[PDB]
Amino acid sequence: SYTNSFTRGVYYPDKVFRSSVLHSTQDLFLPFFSNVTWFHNPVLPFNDGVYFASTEKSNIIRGWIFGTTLDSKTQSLLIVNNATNVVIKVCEFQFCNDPFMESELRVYSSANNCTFEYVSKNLREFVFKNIDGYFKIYSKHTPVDLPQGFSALEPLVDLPIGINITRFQTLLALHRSAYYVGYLQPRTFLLKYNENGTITDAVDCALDP
Amino acid sequence: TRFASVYAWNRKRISNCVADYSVLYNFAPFFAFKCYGVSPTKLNDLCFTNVYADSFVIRGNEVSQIAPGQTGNIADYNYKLPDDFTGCVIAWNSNKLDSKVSGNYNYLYRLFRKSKLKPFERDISTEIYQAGNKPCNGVAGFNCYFPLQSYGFRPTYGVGHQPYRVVVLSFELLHAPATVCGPKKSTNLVKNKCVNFNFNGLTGTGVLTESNKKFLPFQQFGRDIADTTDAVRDPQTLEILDIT
Ligand SMILES: *[C@@H]1O[C@H](CO)[C@@H](O[C@@H]2O[C@H](CO)[C@@H](O)[C@H](O)[C@H]2NC(C)=O)[C@H](O)[C@H]1NC(C)=O
Ligand SMILES: *[C@@H]1O[C@H](CO)[C@@H](O)[C@H](O)[C@H]1NC(C)=O
Ligand SMILES: *[C@@H]1O[C@H](CO)[C@@H](O)[C@H](O)[C@H]1NC(C)=O
Ligand SMILES: *[C@@H]1O[C@H](CO)[C@@H](O)[C@H](O)[C@H]1NC(C)=O
Ligand SMILES: *[C@@H]1O[C@H](CO)[C@@H](O)[C@H](O)[C@H]1NC(C)=O
Ligand SMILES: *[C@@H]1O[C@H](CO)[C@@H](O)[C@H](O)[C@H]1NC(C)=O
Repeated sequence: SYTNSFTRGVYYPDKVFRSSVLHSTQDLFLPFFSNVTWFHNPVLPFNDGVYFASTEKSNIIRGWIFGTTLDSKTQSLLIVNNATNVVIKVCEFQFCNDPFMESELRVYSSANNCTFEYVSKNLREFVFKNIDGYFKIYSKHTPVDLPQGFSALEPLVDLPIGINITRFQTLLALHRSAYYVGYLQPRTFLLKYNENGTITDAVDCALDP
Repeated sequence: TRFASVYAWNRKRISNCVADYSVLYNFAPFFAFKCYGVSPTKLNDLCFTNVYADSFVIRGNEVSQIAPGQTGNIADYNYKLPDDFTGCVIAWNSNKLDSKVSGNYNYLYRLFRKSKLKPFERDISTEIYQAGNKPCNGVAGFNCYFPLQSYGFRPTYGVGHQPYRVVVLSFELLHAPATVCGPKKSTNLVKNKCVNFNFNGLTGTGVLTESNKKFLPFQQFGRDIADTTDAVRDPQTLEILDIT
């Protein structure tokens, strides 16, 4: 199925505080009132950034996997979360074509040449982009098919990898005992800044007259 | 506290970090110190993907063989450097550490091998070298030798037969955009005086004053309408300061 965003996928273009100032930017955004896929899972494209929301009081969405081939012979990223905490990782892998007591992890079968490690209802939005060897991740967690409202996404991470990306997937926790995908294009927006410095409203300057 | 033997040398790979060569170069002493691809002075303005650090203990008069385009028992069977080397070799003496009266028989080296080693290749096998035309099937004797000898280090040796600790750094530039590179600075922050300031990149001039605004806890500096920097956050203490 397909659904309509209303005003979703706005992130702070960078640091630098700011207050009441209808500031104008050119960047990669998710256009207002867009055609976002619906999923109730397969290899998708990337091609220029990604918006990604989800919802569930339990935690079925357990991270993503990125890259060009999602296997060996070329490098890829892997972002996971067991019931413990997040595990970013960058090796050459061998990924199950369908990768996913409380025993788990049939995700990959190889972890060679690792060049980066790290270890440690609800609506959870994420914006993923990849520029100049940096893989930026913005995110926001707002709690209650999407709804309708405005909520700007704050930067989370920055990874100086160098990795090429052309494809990505998702990871789910099976049964043994809903998510969307937008894409980003170069748009021009007008952001309204509060007096505390938060983005409260926006205007997409390429919709109607 | 314990270095490796030549025939089985160690190799530590350094990840993306800040590289402080001024701890080893300032150390003062340090034996042989020869740079090849880069100059010894400006390791603090160039930077590479990953640097490797190989460690072993050789004899004194074998340090001349850790160099591109050399031959010998060490540069053929134990540790080879390619002729296009781009790191640097450093070595110092360790007689008071790796030498024992009566003999320190814990440092081995290979001296019999079928063919020369390839650059940066490691061989730790212990099969019996066969010098003649007869098989010996895994037992030494006539024309079959055990390939690993050993230094009997003693403190009453001459320079050239005493133990030297060698560390070889080798740099790597494959394709990565931002990697392990050099470091930066600090300085005390003054206030209420026209000053020339440099906030982790923000270069400017003006009077600095205690603020009463509140950034969000990821914002570094603030801007005005007409886009001029008018507030900063001090990286160390994390307080907002106005710039007039
Ligand atoms: C950078 O390092 C300095 C010290 O080198 C840190 O200063 C400390 O700040 C805390 C405040 O939380 C004080 O309790 C300590 O006494 C300070 N140490 C010294 C030596 O003055 C500073 O916090 C560091 N930067 C950041 C962002 O944490
Ligand atoms: C999204 O695009 C598909 C492509 O065929 C179309 O069928 C669908 O009606 C579109 N959805 C909206 C909300 O425009
Ligand atoms: C969670 O997954 C990571 C992935 O490697 C693993 O290192 C960690 O040990 C896991 N948690 C527990 C409790 O084992
Ligand atoms: C990556 O792994 C393969 C197989 O394990 C190996 O041949 C190759 O040398 C590794 N890459 C590097 C840079 O060592
Ligand atoms: C990513 O793929 C393209 C393919 O057109 C290639 O030219 C480029 O070099 C790759 N990126 C890097 C950093 O090598
Ligand atoms: C944040 O903004 C609200 C309304 O704009 C204001 O009342 C408040 O003082 C500001 N600062 C906070 C909540 O720290």
